[PDB]
Amino acid sequence: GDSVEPVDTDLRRVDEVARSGGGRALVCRIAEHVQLDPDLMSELKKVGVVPGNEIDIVAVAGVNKPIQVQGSEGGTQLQPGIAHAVMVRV
Amino acid sequence: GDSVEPVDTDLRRVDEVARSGGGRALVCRIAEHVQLDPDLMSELKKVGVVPGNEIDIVAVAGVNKPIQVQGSEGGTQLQPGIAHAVMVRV
Amino acid sequence: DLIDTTEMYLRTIYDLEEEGVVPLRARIAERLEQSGPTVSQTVARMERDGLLTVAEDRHLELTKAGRARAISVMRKHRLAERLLVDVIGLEWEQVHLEACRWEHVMSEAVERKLVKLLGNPTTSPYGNPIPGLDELGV
Amino acid sequence: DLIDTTEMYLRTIYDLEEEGVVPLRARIAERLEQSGPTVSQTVARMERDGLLTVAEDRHLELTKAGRARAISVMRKHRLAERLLVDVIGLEWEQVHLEACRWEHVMSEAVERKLVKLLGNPTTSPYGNPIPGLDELGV
Amino acid sequence: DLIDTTEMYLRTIYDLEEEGVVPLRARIAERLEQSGPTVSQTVARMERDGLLTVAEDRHLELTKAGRARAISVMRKHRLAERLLVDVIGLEWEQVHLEACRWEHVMSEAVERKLVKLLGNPTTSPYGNPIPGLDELGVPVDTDLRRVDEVARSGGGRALVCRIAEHVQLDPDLMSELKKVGVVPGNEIDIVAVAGVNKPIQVQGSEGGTQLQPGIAHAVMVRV
Amino acid sequence: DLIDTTEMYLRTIYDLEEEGVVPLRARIAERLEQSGPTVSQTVARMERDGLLTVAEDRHLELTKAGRARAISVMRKHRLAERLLVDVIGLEWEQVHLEACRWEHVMSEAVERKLVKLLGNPTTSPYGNPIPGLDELGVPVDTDLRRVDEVARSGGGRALVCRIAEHVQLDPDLMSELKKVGVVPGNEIDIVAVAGVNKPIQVQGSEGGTQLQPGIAHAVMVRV
DNA sequence: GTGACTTAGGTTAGCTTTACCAAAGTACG
DNA sequence: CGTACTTTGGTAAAGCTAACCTAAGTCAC
Ligand SMILES: [Co+2]
Ligand SMILES: [Co+2]
Ligand SMILES: [Co+2]
Ligand SMILES: [Co+2]
Ligand SMILES: [Co+2]
Ligand SMILES: [Co+2]
Ligand SMILES: [Co+2]
Ligand SMILES: [Co+2]
Repeated sequence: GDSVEPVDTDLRRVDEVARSGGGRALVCRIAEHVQLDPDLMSELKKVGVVPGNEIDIVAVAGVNKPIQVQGSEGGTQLQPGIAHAVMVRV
Repeated sequence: GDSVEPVDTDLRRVDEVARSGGGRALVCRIAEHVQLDPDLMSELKKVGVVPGNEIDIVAVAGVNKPIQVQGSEGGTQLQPGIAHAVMVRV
Repeated sequence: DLIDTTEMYLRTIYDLEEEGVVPLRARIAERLEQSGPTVSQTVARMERDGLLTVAEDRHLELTKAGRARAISVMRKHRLAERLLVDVIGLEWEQVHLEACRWEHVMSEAVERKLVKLLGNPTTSPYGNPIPGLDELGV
Repeated sequence: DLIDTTEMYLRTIYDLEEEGVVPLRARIAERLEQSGPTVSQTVARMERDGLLTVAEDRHLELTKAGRARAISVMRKHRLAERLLVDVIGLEWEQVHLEACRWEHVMSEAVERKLVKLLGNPTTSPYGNPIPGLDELGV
Repeated sequence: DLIDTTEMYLRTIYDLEEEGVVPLRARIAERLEQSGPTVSQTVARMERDGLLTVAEDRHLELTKAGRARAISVMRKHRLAERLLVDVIGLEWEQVHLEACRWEHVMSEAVERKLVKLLGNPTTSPYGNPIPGLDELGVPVDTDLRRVDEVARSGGGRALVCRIAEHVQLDPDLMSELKKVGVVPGNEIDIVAVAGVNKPIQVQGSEGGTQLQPGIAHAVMVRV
Repeated sequence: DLIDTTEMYLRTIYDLEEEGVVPLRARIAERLEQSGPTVSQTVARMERDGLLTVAEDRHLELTKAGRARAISVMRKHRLAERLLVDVIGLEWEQVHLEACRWEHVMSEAVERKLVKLLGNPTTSPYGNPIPGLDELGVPVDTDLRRVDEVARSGGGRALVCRIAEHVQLDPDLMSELKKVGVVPGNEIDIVAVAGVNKPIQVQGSEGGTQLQPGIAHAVMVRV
């Protein structure tokens, strides 16, 4: 199942990329958990965290810290549970 | 089935004995339908229309006519439906 | 009121057979004091469960299972009546009305104890033969 | 509210597996906003019906039958999201909430029509792969 | 099964009004295939919540809140039927059964998008008017007569206009109607019958078929 | 099954009072083996008819009419148990089960005759006081202690006085108690236990056996 | 013109499972 | 001390069959 065990093994979670030391990444998947908050989804579309758009993931240190991301049209703070639920290609 | 088809083939219904020209008869069976009326059963015991007692059945003519009977301690008027439900040996 | 509807329909058909009356649904309505539609509906439920069949001339015929159950209820009835007269000493005129209810809650275990107690009775206090004594094994 | 309780427990376990989260009853309580006792009782019912099992470490494993049904719900969800975005033009942020309900009433007959209509989609508008397209026969 | 009991009780009452049948609980029992006691206990629950009232003759009246909710469900149903026929291309006989479930999960937001997409539709694929389009923010049919009444009045030729929700519930019948050509916008020859509760014969463009009294009563034509 | 649901709910509430257990609807559910919703809907039906009331702590209180009816059924039960033992001669373990049905069909008229026949009995064959004898027309029990509590307080020898209706429902258990000699008017040795929810060991005249916490709570003795 | 039964639309009682809740306690790390 | 789950006793909604009713109509003789 490409859903749970992706065929593209270079798919990584925004929170794991952030803790690894940030990087420029292509947005691929937004999990169903993230989609459940309409206000957040509006904010993700506005700044440009949507599938097919490149984003900059700012390096973070420690667990339970918000992950700062920069999109094509602004930046936004992702909660660990949200950042975990967004998958990217670096 | 002694209940529905009596082994003693000479058992007759009080109404049939009355219509055929009365006679002296031993009371044998009082059906469940008769027992349902307590006031009647009291009257049948008082006058002596009870199993093991001889009664006199008065001759009657026509259907739907009450059958007069004489017991050891008085007489009483049986409705056709009641008279039918009492069986005797002549 | 009836305690058990099924048992009272069966025994009512058994009564009508003993009295040589043609057991129609109309006769049950009269004797159990229920409306015609109620009796039709209940008889249909009892037909569905294979306790009786409605003939072409519309008289109700008990099946093997229906007759067996009817005999069981009547046997309990007439043993209860014997206990109620010969042992308990309830008044002669009231005993049937009591047995009308007791006939639905009596086990075959008690029936066999009552047979020993009453000295193998073959008739009710009202002279009606006790059926299905073979089926108890007594 | 959930439309179908069983299907939302199955898909919620499926979601947690996609997110690499350990599917405990605690996670279902949080995400479907139901009390712990409710979730334990419903999971127990779904275990009785053979849709999932509770392991020694207490994480919920979908059975063969449970995974088959979870895949069916999710496939309907992500085909609905595509119809809602690509064809109907519902706002990007409102589409999941709509698909959250549509996923419970969509036939496999409509799924096959949507596959033709949308030009064999392999992902949702949010980039999530559509599972169980094999099972439709497309 | 019903997905939403309340909405389907409201929509069954609406269907019966549209078909000129007296909405008794006995109708809801027959149509939704539920026990009398279940219908009474659910109608009692809806009476408590002020969605309907039970009159003295025991016919069901929709309240202002009830009629509003009934129209809302029925609007979703027929916009759903339009979407499935016009855009998705679901087979004619399968559409109502699908729409029967969809009418309970569609948002007013989606209805608005569907009105734009489908070009402000006024009728279902089965010729039934779509109500409550005013609530979203978006014809004299007194000349229509029922196939049963037309047949009982001597029959003749007629244009098919509406097939009721009642009739749409049977996929095999709807497949038969389509093949013989008893569909909205097609002509039919209704054969004359004298007896009530007798099946009416009708001749379409590609053959003819038998309609049961309750089916024929639920098909409306113009002669 | 219950023959009379109302009478069995009333008698279950009475049983729980005699055993010093708080009468909750949950107790009726597990004892009469019915669902929670059944018990609530039936207790609601009996509240309406003024046979009981549900308190704030949700414990069931019998009204004057409810308590009267409860006593009436419990009187018929224990007179029936006496008749089946003293006169008919039904086996000790089968008597309660029979009486469970008889208590619902017996008239006051028959009760009066049974009082005379049985010699004004005051206790059932299981040592339980027969109540409501005043209504027909006809001892300090504070020194009694429960076998579970006797064991939890150190155990010791005790005389069996009562076996509650609860215990009598299991014929196989009653057969065991009879063979071991744990019956009214027999001495037993209760072995000591420390914790609640622990099975109590008891030694009779012809052996010994294990009692579950709920069974041991329902057996009362004099030490 | 009855006596017998049916059609049509109810009712109450007495059951069920599903799917929600809160308070308080347990098991464990 | 926090997390996960259990125990205990509820709830409302949505279904069931059995067993009763009345009003009106049919049906054979
Ligand atoms: Co009798
Ligand atoms: Co009886
Ligand atoms: Co989604
Ligand atoms: Co959903
Ligand atoms: Co439709
Ligand atoms: Co529907
Ligand atoms: Co007892
Ligand atoms: Co009982």
